[PDB]
Amino acid sequence: TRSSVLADALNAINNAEKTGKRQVLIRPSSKVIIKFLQVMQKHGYIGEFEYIDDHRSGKIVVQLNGRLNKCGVISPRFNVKIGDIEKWTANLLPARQFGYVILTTSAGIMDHEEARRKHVSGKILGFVY
Amino acid sequence: GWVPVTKLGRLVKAGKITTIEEIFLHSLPVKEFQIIDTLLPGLQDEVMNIKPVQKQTRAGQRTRFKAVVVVGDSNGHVGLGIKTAKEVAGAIRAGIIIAKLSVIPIRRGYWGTNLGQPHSLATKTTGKCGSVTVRLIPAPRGSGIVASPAVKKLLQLAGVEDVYTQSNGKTRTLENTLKAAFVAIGNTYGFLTPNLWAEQPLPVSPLDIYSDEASAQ
Amino acid sequence: MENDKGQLVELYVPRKCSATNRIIKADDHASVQINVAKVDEEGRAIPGEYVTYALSGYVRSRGESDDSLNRLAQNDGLLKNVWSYSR
Amino acid sequence: SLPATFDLTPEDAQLLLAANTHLGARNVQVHQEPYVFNARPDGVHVINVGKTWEKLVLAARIIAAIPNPEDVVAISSRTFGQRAVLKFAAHTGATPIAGRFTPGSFTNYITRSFKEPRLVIVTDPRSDAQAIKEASYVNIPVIALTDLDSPSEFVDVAIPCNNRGKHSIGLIWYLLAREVLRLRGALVDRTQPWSIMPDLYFYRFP
Amino acid sequence: EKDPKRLFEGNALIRRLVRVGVLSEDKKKLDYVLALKVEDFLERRLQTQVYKLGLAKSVHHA
Amino acid sequence: GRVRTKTVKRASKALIERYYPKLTLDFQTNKRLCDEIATIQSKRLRNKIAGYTTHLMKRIQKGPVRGISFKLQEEERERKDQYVPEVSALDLSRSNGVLNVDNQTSDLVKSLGLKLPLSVINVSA
RNA sequence: UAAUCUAACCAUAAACUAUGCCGACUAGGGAUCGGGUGGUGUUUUUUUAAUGACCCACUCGGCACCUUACGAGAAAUCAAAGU
Repeated sequence: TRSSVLADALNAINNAEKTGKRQVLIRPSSKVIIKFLQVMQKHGYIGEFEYIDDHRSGKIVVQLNGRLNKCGVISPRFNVKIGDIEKWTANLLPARQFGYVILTTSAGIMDHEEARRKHVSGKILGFVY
Repeated sequence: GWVPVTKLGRLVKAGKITTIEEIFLHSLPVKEFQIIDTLLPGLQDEVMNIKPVQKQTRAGQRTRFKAVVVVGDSNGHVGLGIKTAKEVAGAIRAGIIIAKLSVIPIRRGYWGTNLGQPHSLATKTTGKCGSVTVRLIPAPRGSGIVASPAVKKLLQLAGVEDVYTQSNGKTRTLENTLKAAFVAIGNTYGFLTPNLWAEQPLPVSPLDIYSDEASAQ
Repeated sequence: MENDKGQLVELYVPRKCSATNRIIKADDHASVQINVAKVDEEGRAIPGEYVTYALSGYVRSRGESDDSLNRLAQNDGLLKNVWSYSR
Repeated sequence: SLPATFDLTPEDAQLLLAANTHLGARNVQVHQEPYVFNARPDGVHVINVGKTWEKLVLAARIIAAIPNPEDVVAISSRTFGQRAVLKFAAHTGATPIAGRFTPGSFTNYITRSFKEPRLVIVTDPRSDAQAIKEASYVNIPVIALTDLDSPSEFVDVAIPCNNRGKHSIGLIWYLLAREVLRLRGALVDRTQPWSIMPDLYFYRFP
Repeated sequence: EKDPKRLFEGNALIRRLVRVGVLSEDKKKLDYVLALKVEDFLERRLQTQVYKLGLAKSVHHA
Repeated sequence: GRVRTKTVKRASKALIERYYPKLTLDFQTNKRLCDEIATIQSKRLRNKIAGYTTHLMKRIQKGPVRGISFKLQEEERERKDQYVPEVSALDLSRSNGVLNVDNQTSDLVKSLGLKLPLSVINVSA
């Protein structure tokens, strides 16, 4: 039964952008859904979104541009050290100059360039390109 | 001589189109092999495999000859066709013409930093046909091409200097292998990278700027 | 794509679609491109001016083409009251 | 961006409701549901005529935006249309096609019937799809006369009609043929009615 | 870049290739060694540098 | 026991397409004609070729052709009154100057808000 | 939310097999079986309101069936054998 909420909150997106739609409807929301979304929004991959609430756990309605190829989740959230980001990043990402893998790290959820110049590390969460 | 009988052909016979990219921007269909020859005079072929093949008509075993011919530049344009025929030297020359007809570009990018020309692929790509998969991967300088010899010879004529391959599936029917490396190139223009994010306005076709010309009588 | 010095080094930049922002390659042989005619104050047509729409290969095959025309055209004032957002 | 002379004339719609062209078929498909005003208690659905005219001036704004007026092709294979296409293409200049379409006539340039148009106008794309399907290979936009049982694949700007009556198939060619000339400058004033009788475009057999 | 192992082990590898004369003096950048070739060492042997400098009439007289 | 081969059949309709005003429903005249406008090797082949063109040519005086025919270009352009009626079938004068419509379709015209002389009737089912 | 409910027979049915099974999402089409909400529509008649049957439209749940295929597959084929 329903085990991960984020894992099918990103399966609902690219399943309805392979068919070229413009908006999707997510259910339920989460504190870690929104911050995964807020890092695909300061880089341009999605548009804007709204949070319903209905007193249980809200839904979300997202607006998609044209620019996502794939966004995903990595399901045992393993434990990335600090010398081992660049082996995760040479395998998941299509080329060396774009795309991002994001991490839950002791100073917030962030992408993998942003974690380099703050000099932190944590557990993996997903990717986006 | 050459009579153009298709209305693209009159436009290029009169010399209203100087590069092949106007065929590619508005994605125009091409059906006369003389158009490419004046457009790309440096084109150049090799033959990959020639195999006799057999059909038991009337229990009379008539021989055909299948040929696999790749044509290609050494800048970014390739082509590939296959033709069976009754005689050997007809199957080669008929095999060239379909390969001249199917020419596609290739986006050639970098590995890492930005010094000088592009050598390797832009991203990673993959095409599958039949049961074979073939996947192409960017490489640093000095790498060269690591592939099988039948696939290394293809990528010379598209002019990629360094690339990394990895192929799955039954790779020992070469008509199907080359038809997978072909798909895995031609997708390179089609992956929307972030520098292609900006907006441009639509241009207008040559097939109605010069509309009075290239019209039948 | 451009080098250290600055010049563009592609072959040539390709055409984005206009309904779904995809990219239209050199073998998308159902990729329609359509012009309409501007109008004059007397009610005639200028012979040289256009408004241009580019539609991909696959918004047509599913059948979602004409609605994507009415959505696109009505933003440019060509029509009025034939398409509606809140369906 | 089209002035009040382009609005719907109350005299014009008096023809259409007289011509019984506002009665769709009894089974809508899922793509043409914007075009339905309301259902009748009998079982039929009423097309929105103010929509079917608003997407009528658009086609003429495409037909008038072509350089050579012989690059339009207009096709029918039903009996009810194949007079109306001829008098359309008569005094406009399109290359008409009536009766049978021969297969492989937009590809295969070794045929004698080979053509390379700029538009295609079809009537009934259910029983006509050979011209639809072949135009998909060679970048040819298309315009249809759609009913509510019409497979609207590959089809751009789509005039909603009634493809069952005999007046209603003919009349939409006539109003299209009236409008395309006004845009060219070949007429004089929008407000004057057309001198030709619209019954000319019909079909009759003894 | 600006990583102190790149700067100490880089500027020594560059410095050794010029000191024998394989890298060109204008190609002192680290990406330029990745396109070095195999005869750029073959042209520095004594068998080759004595024939070019005019002492033997052929490469087998060296 | 006698049907005509395609090389009679094909060339008989090529000759009818290039010299149609010159031809004639009598066989004995245009027997003397095909030697002028074409090259026939034998003599019996000429007699067969001109035999079926005249049999083809009297079809033209009853119906249309499977070649091209400028009666389409002119006499079917005389068919622009196949029957043009002097008063139209789409005339409201046949309906006493008032349009007879269903109930709720009158709300369609009231939706776009126009002033038409229409009447309304009752509907069953 | 996880210890493993006459008889016996001989195989004499190409004897169709890499389906915790639960969960999310992704195109159409009409028939039928249960439960519910609607309706100026019918008609047994109490009356063309209603009980009453019908009829129409929606709705949640069922075993099946016909289309196509963007997709998947070595192919036959498959609304999952897809993502």
